[PDB]
Amino acid sequence: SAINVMKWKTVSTIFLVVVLYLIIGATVFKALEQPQEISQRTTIVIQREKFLRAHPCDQELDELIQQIVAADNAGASSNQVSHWDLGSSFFFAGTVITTIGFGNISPRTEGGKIFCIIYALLGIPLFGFLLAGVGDQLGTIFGKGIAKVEDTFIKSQTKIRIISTIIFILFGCVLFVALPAVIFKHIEGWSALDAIYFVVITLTTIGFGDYVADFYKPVVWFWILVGLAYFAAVLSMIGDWLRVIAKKTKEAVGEFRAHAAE
Amino acid sequence: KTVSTIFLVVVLYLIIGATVFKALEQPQEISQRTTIVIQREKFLRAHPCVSDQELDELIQQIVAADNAHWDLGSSFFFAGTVITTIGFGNISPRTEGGKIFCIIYALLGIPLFGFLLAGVGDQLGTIFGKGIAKVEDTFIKWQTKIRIISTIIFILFGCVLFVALPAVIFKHIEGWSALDAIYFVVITLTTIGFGDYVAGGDFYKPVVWFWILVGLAYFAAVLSMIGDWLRVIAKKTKEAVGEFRAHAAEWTANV
Ligand SMILES: CCCCCCCCCCC
Ligand SMILES: CCCCCCCCCCC
Ligand SMILES: CCCCCCCC
Ligand SMILES: CCCCCCCC
Ligand SMILES: CCCCCCCC
Ligand SMILES: [K+]
Ligand SMILES: [K+]
Ligand SMILES: [K+]
Ligand SMILES: [K+]
Ligand SMILES: [K+]
Ligand SMILES: [K+]
Repeated sequence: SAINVMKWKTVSTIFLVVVLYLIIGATVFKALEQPQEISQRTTIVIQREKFLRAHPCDQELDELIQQIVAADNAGASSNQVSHWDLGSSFFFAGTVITTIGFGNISPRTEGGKIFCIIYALLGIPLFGFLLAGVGDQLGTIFGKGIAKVEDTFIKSQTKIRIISTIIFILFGCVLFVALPAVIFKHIEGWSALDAIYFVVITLTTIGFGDYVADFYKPVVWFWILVGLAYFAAVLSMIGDWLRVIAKKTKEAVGEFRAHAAE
Repeated sequence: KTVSTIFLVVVLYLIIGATVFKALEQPQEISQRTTIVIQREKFLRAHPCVSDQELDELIQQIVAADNAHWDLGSSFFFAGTVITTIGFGNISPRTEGGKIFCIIYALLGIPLFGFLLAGVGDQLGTIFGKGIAKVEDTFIKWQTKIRIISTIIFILFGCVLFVALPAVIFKHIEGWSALDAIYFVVITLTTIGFGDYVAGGDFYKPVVWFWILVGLAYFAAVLSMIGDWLRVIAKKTKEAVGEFRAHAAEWTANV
């Protein structure tokens, strides 16, 4: 089991890198959010006691808020709109098989949960075959257009790969990031950032849910379908970049430690 | 193409799924929402002063307080959700810089985490590789069919270690139900992560993330096996329709 140690060595080193990466990330987020956290939560204590002494008609303001936060975990106008309607249950399933899972709508029935479990364990693999085919299809659609555009530059075989990938990322980021984010900004009424924030969080299959988007809805899911293929390639390229940088900082430390002051 | 045929299958699968969910949830939806109109008027009637005009104001500000933790630890767990693409959403950035950082952090963290999980998976797959090699030879001197006893051992033990036991731990600790625990486990380790249940809602919180790390490797294999069985069944039903359509009409020749 020689290489098995040569592997465990290499997983452990990656482990500590990720732990570092998270610690670095952890520090940066709480440095960027905890100020806004306190400002928003002192201004909520202001609004509490502004509504208390302006209506002393009281432990039970609380027992309203508990019932409103109990109305949080399910979403004039005493008649509301339907979450689980003909359409939102389709989009819900779409989030389940794509592993996005925004959580804006989630099952509360015990049977719905059990169904959601079985639906995912079968839907996630099934969707993978679709996305794999959609990705393969799109990658070969590119393959034709890139083969056309490279021969017009073969005025070396090696540096034209780089112009190629830049064409790829540029176009894709126009088609799959810029344009649908603009459409969301103009429709969902988001900011220039919240749109691009939504696009990434969705197509990176993270899906927090803080932002979630009858011709509009289908184009969104189909966008998600093809965009997930796009970031699949994008994230895959970034993984290669990292391997390059990782094993070329590995040679650079081998440089230093052998030279180690001349 | 074969992609178009798969496309329509998924569409059909979603339509089937769509119908089943709204049949399972929209009843509870209305029951919960008529009993909220009851509670609204019950609080209007019963507080002549907290009148109609003093209530929606508040609810909008409370649902604006739904919009919103961030301590030494929760920001670590947040980053853990970002690189694992789980993203429960229970805590999400509100600063414009935090969002921009979250974007850059994910585009770099997601690939980085994949290498870890790939190594953790490879490591765990070879740890089983030893234990399974020892349990198969005891069934050989006793073979294409021993593969099947093997995978059943795999799924059983893994479901015990990675699903049953940590769900029980959550049920005692987070005070969940027998289902909500297993519901949480799947939704987390299938990297879906709705957020309706989160173990984060100091010995406990590290073991959870490390559990997630290794469990994600487990369902990675599980979902991968399920993909193969689908590929089998898809190809087995492809031959079966070729069976029917030729035999259908072996008969059609006879006139
Ligand atoms: C507490 C009961 C939980 C039942 C879960 C059954 C899951 C069946 C999975 C079939 C693929
Ligand atoms: C619930 C059992 C059926 C699972 C899906 C079957 C997929 C068949 C694919 C045909 C190409
Ligand atoms: C953010 C840089 C991490 C460097 C890790 C050091 C191990 C070579
Ligand atoms: C199992 C539900 C879908 C069945 C489709 C059969 C493939 C043509
Ligand atoms: C305004 C944000 C631009 C997107 C950041 C890209 C980081 C590589
Ligand atoms: K994934
Ligand atoms: K999610
Ligand atoms: K995910
Ligand atoms: K939320
Ligand atoms: K997710
Ligand atoms: K979520």
